[PDB]
Amino acid sequence: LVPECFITELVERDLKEGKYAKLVTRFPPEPNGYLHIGHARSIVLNFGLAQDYGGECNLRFDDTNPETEKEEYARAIEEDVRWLGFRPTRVLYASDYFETMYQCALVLIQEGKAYVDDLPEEEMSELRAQGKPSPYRERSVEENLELFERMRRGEFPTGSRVLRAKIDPAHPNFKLRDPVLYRIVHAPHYHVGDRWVIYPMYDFAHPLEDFIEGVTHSLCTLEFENNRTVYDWVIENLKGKCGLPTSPRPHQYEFARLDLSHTVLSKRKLIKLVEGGYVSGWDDPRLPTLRGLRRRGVRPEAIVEFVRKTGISRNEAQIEMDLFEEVVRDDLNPIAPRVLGVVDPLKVVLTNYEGEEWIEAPYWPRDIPKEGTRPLPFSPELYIERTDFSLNPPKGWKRLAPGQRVRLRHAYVIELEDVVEEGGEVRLLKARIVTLGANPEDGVRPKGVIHWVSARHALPVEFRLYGRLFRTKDPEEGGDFLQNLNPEALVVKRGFIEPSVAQDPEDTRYQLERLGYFWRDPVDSRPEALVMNRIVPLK
Ligand SMILES: [Cl-]
Ligand SMILES: [Cl-]
Ligand SMILES: [Cl-]
Ligand SMILES: [Cl-]
Repeated sequence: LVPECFITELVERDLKEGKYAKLVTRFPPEPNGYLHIGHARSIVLNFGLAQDYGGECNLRFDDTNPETEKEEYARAIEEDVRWLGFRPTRVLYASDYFETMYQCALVLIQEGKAYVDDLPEEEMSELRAQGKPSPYRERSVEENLELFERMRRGEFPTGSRVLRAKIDPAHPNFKLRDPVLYRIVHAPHYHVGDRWVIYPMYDFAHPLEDFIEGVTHSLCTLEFENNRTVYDWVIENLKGKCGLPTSPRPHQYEFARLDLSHTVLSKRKLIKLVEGGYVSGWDDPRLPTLRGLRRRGVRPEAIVEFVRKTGISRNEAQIEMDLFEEVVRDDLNPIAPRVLGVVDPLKVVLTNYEGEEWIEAPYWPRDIPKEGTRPLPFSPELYIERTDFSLNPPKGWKRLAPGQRVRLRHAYVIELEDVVEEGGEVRLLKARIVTLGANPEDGVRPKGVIHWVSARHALPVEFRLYGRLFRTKDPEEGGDFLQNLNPEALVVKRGFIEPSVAQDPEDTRYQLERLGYFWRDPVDSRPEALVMNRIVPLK
């Protein structure tokens, strides 16, 4: 479930040489937000690798920051992983490892390898900048334990003091100039309540949670390539202590962040969109949250395929939204039954037809190896798209117009008799059936086929037409990102659909001919007042 990549090569070489008995990976998101389509890459990579190689993968909540983290985000994270179809071997919480990380810390302090620092942020980084040592650096092992302990009791306030690793303040690598191991927050944790007041930094917690769980390959994105030298440091200096293995050890590997055109994934901006009412909420289908894509109608299978199709590499190349949209169409093609709806309704009267009939109509075209039919009703009163009639039609006009006849899909051929106007625009069409299952006798075929419904049987529907969220490929770095929003991101139209849809399961996903793929919005739709999101348009 992962194409051969630079990683798949390296896992095989390790397993085959018995460096690790099993592959163990993890997906380790912070529970402070909802997952987007980017996180899908890490999900499929890390979980697929497990099943691909009969290994294990931990769903771990890297919950080291009490300010922002909430249990509902961790509920949601698991809902979104399981929804893409992956079965965590284990669901863990880094926070449940805090006692071990703390004890590890004590060991670093004992061994003259950490120290407590009183200087505030600004001065601390201006000294790093100068490669100078904090004056507090060379404190006695004793002094450090005593103050760390006071830190733990909560005697000092938020920010006031940290523990740093003593590596080298003048070090060629800036990340190694005594990085902060522990900070102070007087704030409760959603998982571990009010127990903790010192909390570890990412660069300390991650390797340790890695190590504790016996992760073998730790896969993360290229942002953390610079964080490798500190990761190694934690493991090497703590291996064999506090119940930890002496061997084997986890090793980090970086792959390329996904970057999707006409979309943004930077949490900061996503927050602006939501709180700004640019978007309705986090599961709004305009969003590339996994929440919103589920609601939009995209099948998890489409997302996993997309991720597998784009592959895994160091190719920072931004992916084009065409591509994603095309994998969705592709995914829906063989399983979305085809029906008729109208989105811009224009009424047509037939003067030479009376009564009703019901036409047997196939859900599936010649290409699809699925048979299946439905009763489709016809009457003297219909709606068509306003967009499929014209008084002044262009050269290649394949649709209805004052001379030109047209094929109602799965039914008769019609021609314009009369146009009825009001307010300088077109209000109704009077037309004439010519042809059911047969060409026109006189041989002048209709140049094209249009969809329709009987005004006499059609159900009303609120269609939500979702476009791409931005008109520019690179809103993320383009500068004015809100001035690049697409005003057609959502177009709400009130239309009609053939009544057959009422006898379907509510998660049925349709293609409405000549419009795109659609399904009932799972939140709002009610059978007595249908609401239908467009999943993706046609090509
Ligand atoms: Cl090693
Ligand atoms: Cl009648
Ligand atoms: Cl066909
Ligand atoms: Cl037809």
